Amino acid sequence: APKAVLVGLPGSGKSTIGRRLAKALGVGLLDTDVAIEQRTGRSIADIFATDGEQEFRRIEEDVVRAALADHDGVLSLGGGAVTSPGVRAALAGHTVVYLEISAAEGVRRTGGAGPDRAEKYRALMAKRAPLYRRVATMRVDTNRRNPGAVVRHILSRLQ
Repeated sequence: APKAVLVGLPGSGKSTIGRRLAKALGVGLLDTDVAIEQRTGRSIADIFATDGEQEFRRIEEDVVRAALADHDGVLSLGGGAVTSPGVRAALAGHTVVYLEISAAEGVRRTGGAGPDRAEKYRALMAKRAPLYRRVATMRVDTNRRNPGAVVRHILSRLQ
């Protein structure tokens, strides 16, 4: 079981925090999006473009479940993993850290008719945030905090 399973959208600092948190615990960091390519030997764009989203999600759920069982460090979940009922079920009982950020603050930490970039990012956060809240055992705000301060915060909550 991972020491901590990290969830959050782009702009939340998941990557740095994940790296620093793992180092802080003297454990390893496993990112499922990366693990999906090691597994399949095919990029995410290729698994999607070739096999479709439903196949991609099947592969992702399988990679997550295996990670939840074989990885004992820090596990960083791909943003859409929680949209899978089976992934949400697999996370039951685990330590899940939601690196929470506001839609506006995420926009700021990203970037450079129909909807514009920010409107699209906003709509996605609205659909995902409720789900991150549902599986989280710990919600850590990263709207102002620096990576290092968020890590010290997580550590103070770890078993």
